[PDB]
Amino acid sequence: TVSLWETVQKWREYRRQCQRSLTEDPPPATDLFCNRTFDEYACWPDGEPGSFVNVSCPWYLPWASSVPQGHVYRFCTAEGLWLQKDNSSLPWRDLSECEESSPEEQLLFLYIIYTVGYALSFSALVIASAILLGFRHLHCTRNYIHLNLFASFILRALSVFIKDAALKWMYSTAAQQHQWDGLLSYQDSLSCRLVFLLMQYCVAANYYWLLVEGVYLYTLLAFSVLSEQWIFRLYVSIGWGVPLLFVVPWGIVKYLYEDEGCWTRNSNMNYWLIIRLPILFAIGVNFLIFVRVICIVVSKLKADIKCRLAKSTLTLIPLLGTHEVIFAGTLRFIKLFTELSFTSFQGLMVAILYCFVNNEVQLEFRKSWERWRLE
Amino acid sequence: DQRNEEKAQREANKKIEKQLQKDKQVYRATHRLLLLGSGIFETKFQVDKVNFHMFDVGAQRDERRKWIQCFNDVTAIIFVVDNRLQAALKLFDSIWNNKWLRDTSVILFLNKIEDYFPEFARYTTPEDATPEPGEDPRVTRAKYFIRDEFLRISTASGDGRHYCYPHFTNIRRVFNDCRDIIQRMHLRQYELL
Amino acid sequence: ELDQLRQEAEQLKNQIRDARKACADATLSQITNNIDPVGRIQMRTRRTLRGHLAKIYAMHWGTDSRLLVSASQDGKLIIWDSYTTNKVHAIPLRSSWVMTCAYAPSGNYVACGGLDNICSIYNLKTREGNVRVSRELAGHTGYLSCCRFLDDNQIVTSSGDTTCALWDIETGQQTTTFTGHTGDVMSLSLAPDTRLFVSGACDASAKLWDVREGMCRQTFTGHESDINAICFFPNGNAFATGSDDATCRLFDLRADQELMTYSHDNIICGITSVSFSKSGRLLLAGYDDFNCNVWDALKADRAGVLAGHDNRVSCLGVTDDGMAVATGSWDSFLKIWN
Amino acid sequence: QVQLQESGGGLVQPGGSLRLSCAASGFTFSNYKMNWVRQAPGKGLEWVSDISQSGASISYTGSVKGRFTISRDNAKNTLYLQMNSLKPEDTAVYYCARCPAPFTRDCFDVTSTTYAYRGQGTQVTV
Amino acid sequence: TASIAQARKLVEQLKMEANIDRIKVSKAAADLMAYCEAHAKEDPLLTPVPASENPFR
Ligand SMILES: Cc1cc(-n2nc3c(c2-n2ccn(-c4ccc5c(cnn5C)c4F)c2=O)[C@H](C)N(C(=O)c2cc4cc([C@H]5CCOC(C)(C)C5)ccc4n2[C@@]2(c4noc(=O)[nH]4)C[C@@H]2C)CC3)cc(C)c1F
Ligand SMILES: CC(C)CCC[C@@H](C)[C@H]1CC[C@H]2[C@@H]3CC=C4C[C@@H](O)CC[C@]4(C)[C@H]3CC[C@]12C
Ligand SMILES: CC(C)CCC[C@@H](C)[C@H]1CC[C@H]2[C@@H]3CC=C4C[C@@H](O)CC[C@]4(C)[C@H]3CC[C@]12C
Ligand SMILES: CC(C)CCC[C@@H](C)[C@H]1CC[C@H]2[C@@H]3CC=C4C[C@@H](O)CC[C@]4(C)[C@H]3CC[C@]12C
Ligand SMILES: CC(C)CCC[C@@H](C)[C@H]1CC[C@H]2[C@@H]3CC=C4C[C@@H](O)CC[C@]4(C)[C@H]3CC[C@]12C
Ligand SMILES: CC(C)CCC[C@@H](C)[C@H]1CC[C@H]2[C@@H]3CC=C4C[C@@H](O)CC[C@]4(C)[C@H]3CC[C@]12C
Ligand SMILES: CC(C)(C)Nc1cnc2cc(Cl)c(Cl)cc2n1
Repeated sequence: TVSLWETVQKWREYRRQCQRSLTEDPPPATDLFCNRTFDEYACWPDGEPGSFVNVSCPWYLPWASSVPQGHVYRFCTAEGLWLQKDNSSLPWRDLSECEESSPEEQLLFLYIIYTVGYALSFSALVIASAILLGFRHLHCTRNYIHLNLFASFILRALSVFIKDAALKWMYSTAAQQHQWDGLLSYQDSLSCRLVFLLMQYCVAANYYWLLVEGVYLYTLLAFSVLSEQWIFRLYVSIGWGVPLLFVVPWGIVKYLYEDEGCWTRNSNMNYWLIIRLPILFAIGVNFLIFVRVICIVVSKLKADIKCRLAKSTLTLIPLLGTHEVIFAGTLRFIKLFTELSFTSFQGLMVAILYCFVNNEVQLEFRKSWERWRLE
Repeated sequence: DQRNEEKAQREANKKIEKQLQKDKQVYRATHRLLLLGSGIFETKFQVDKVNFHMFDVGAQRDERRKWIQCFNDVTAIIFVVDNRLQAALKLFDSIWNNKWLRDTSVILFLNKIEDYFPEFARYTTPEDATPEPGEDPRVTRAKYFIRDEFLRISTASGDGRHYCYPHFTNIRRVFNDCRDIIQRMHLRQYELL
Repeated sequence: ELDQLRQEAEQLKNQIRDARKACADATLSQITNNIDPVGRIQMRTRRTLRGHLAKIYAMHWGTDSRLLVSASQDGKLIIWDSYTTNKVHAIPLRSSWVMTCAYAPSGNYVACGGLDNICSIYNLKTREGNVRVSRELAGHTGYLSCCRFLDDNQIVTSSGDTTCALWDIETGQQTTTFTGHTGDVMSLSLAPDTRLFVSGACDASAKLWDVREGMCRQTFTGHESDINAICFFPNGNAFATGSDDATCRLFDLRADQELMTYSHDNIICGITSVSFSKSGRLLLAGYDDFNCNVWDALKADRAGVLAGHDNRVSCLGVTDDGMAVATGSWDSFLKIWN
Repeated sequence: QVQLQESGGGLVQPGGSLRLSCAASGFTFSNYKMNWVRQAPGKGLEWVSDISQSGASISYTGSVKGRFTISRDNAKNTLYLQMNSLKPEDTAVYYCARCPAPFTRDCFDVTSTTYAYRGQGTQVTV
Repeated sequence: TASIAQARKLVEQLKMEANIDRIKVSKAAADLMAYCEAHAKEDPLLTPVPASENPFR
């Protein structure tokens, strides 16, 4: 329903509304009145002596939807001041009317699922990168693109891990307190927006490196022998640079036209497309390349077939991100679980299929074991 | 001192790398072919903007087992068949089962009976392929028997590492077979075959 | 007169076998059993020479143990500086299928050859410009398999026409021809004194030749398959050979027969290159099993293994001072071992 | 020294039988594939039949299929070629040839340039 | 004919090499022993040199 992030944002608008209301509230006559102030919970206007001050409960509360009709009360003494009960502590306030959903609590199973998937993918991809950079017999354009895709997947996993750890730490620091001043400082700082932009760039780079791998396979199959050094640099630029051609413009547009909520709230649906359209285009081109490669494999086998074609399809699906074409408000439950579960394990599947079970890497491993036997 | 000559040697090495990289560009795009059926002839022909550089040996001694080891990295070996047919069949068998030619596909071209091959009496025309228009059924049966006698050798211990592409007599067919071989090799690198 | 002539030839072969056996009362292994073995000899790839585009089939070390030349089927004759890995020359070849390369003892010249039947010799002095094709040695009807410079003036080349030839570089004409071999001659090695050389052919026979007389004085038939490599022992009185029968054999120019055999049960692959060390105690042999085995020339046991190459090892050369060993292979890389 | 000593031959009536045996020496018989080739007058050498290292693979030309059978005895280093139903055209100098390298399946021993690992041949007249 | 001419030439050549002098195998093996033992101490391959003077580090 509503998280602590959205609750805190709504707290910002509630504070702004309270300040505006208190500034626009006409000054009272009979100056023996309390001083209007905000107690970080609800808007309190001038207090009439010897009377309770009643206002509606805050709408930013996560549980406000369950009991919107509740009210919060604060008593004013006959002297014209709030009931402090002492010179040091806060004045008395009756807020028991509303006490009793967050996404991080009602989706624990899926959270653990894709956290484990991303950790396993990170470990497998680090091991695969170490293997491919250590054997030195595997150094080739195909393996260079594989290493770049592995690095992109590693960056995506790191973006997920840093996000989860930051949210966990910030929620732990936000436990049983509601002043959130550090949260004001961080959300009003440019560092949060820079981290968000970096994570979006990492996701876009992973998608476009899947695209680059698909394009490289298509060129190896459908096109003649090209210039290796130039095409490798072109693929590197497409994987790493082309994402900057839409993620950076998306961030610039969001800063210039929204500038609020650390780019979290779309609120337009147009600024979401200016970064999603490249991703959807990459997914579509990957699906087309996948179909073309499957057609080529079918032609090769037709020149019994079901098992080989099925194995080829299951090997090629993780490499090109084919599940994204079927992944791309009403029963978003199952779709969200399927998308996250396949995305988290996509890196692990790619690493396994192209390092651990690849016959060239396995042959290199047997060669190294033979060398060790000779030692 | 040592630094000046070291820098000069490094600059010479850098120029050597610069030349070798362009020569690698032109080498990889060129598909080497071996023709069998100076001491070697070279015929350059181009189809669809890719260059095929076929080799035909000239003054060479008939013991080919040694010098043919240089052609283990060619794109394909072109086999031309002109009884001479049995000798050509055994030559193709030797090429197919060669230790260093197991990774090289063979492009087969077939040309020009019953008493030399007793199994021709029981042979039947295959149904998976159709004859050219105007061909007599007996001629089709004979030519397909000749093709299948090579193919049965090709399907023995093939292991999918290399394939035979028979043809009846072209340059366009050579280009198509080379493209098919390259595609199969690339798919095998991706473990899709 | 063919049948009785064949019988006479067989009878003299039997007589030569009897004469050789009259000297084989004690084998090399029996007399060398008392040797303390060298043991497990470690060797590491100090430098990996990269830059070749196709497989590497031939290599030759320089007399200064600094410059080495390598030949590749891509059409290159690259000269390598071993200490710094920086290439000095990258000679283009008019024939792609080069199968041999030789480096002059003074270093002023370099040679190559292959299926073209021309043994092209390229000058390295370069008085005016860059490297140039100084002389082309045509006349063979086989394929240039091996060549080694006696000096800047004369060279000995082997070919697939079952004959070896001595060439005068200045005139470009053959000085003498060695027509005794009946199979494809694959490798030749010059003696340290350059007075004699021995060549192995595809007839499983090794013949010793004299460069001055052009006449075959000795023949060795101890192998069971075609000889692919041959190299003199550093004393000049013996030579080891390598053949596809997965056995290395050592022959002596005085005993006129095989001294010892270097074979193993698990080795079922042919030998492509053989070379002795500075002392001659270590026999390094290239093998078709992606690896190189270091053999003790006296104990006849594997003292070490050079398994660093990922393809067939085709050429193998030891420095004249024995400092290091460069190993060439079809993986387009050269590895320096010491 | 590798040497092949073929035995048996001479004159045989058409349709009869004749057994060819060659004494192999100078190499390990069991590890090399060996085959028979013949050179009829007026024509070059032609391969006849081959047998694998252990005898698992056997093949013949169509001109001698069924009529000719090949066999090897690794015990005493001998190769055999039994001939049945000898046609008049079967007359030729029968040569036994050896695979140049052990454990290899290919053969290049039909060469007319005096292949080294091939016997002197025994004349067979039908 | 050429067939008998080549055989005659080979037979004459193998006549000539039959009468060459021969040396006992054991003494030749001892000679290789002496050469190897004398040159063992200066062989960088049998006895690896320290990295301080090895040009290939
Ligand atoms: C369990 C679970 C939860 C979700 N889910 N649904 C939502 C949210 C999450 N969510 C994401 C992380 N957690 C979370 C919270 C507490 C936790 C843990 C683990 N331990 N603890 C105590 C934890 F994992 C969380 O609840 C957030 C609160 N939201 C946002 O609009 C939101 C906040 C936000 C913050 C940063 C950066 C900018 C730079 O600085 C930073 C501090 C790093 C923030 C970057 C992107 C962000 N968006 C977006 C988003 N993202 O996902 C989405 O669907 N829209 C759309 C924009 C790209 C409402 C919907 C989804 C799945 C599939 C799931 F299984
Ligand atoms: C935990 C995170 C930060 C690790 C990041 C790993 C990535 C970004 C880095 C680390 C090592 C890098 C590799 C080092 C060497 C090469 C050779 C180059 O010719 C192709 C790219 C490639 C393969 C690099 C790709 C990017 C790379 C894989
Ligand atoms: C996402 C954050 C952490 C920044 C990390 C971006 C990294 C992964 C990207 C951006 C710049 C990229 C480098 C740019 C230049 C090259 C040349 C290329 O031939 C080899 C890889 C290499 C070295 C790239 C490796 C990957 C790279 C380092
Ligand atoms: C996150 C940031 C750092 C990514 C930066 C984009 C990088 C990876 C890409 C985008 C454009 C690419 C450059 C495009 C052109 C060339 C010419 C080439 O001969 C040298 C490399 C060089 C200079 C490329 C290096 C890598 C490059 C800079
Ligand atoms: C979207 C992904 C995850 C699902 C798998 C894609 C499937 C539905 C598509 C992609 C490529 C397609 C194949 C492409 C080629 C042919 C040739 C046609 O004459 C028979 C069916 C066959 C073999 C298609 C079957 C369906 C196919 C395999
Ligand atoms: C969603 C991803 C991860 C898995 C997709 C599974 C399905 C859609 C894929 C995987 C294997 C594919 C099958 C592989 C083999 C053939 C042979 C083809 O001639 C008919 C279709 C058929 C039967 C394919 C149908 C689609 C298929 C079943
Ligand atoms: C399990 C594994 C992928 C190794 N092998 C096969 C083979 N044949 C198959 C046929 C069908 Cl129809 C399906 Cl669904 C899966 C199949 N898996």
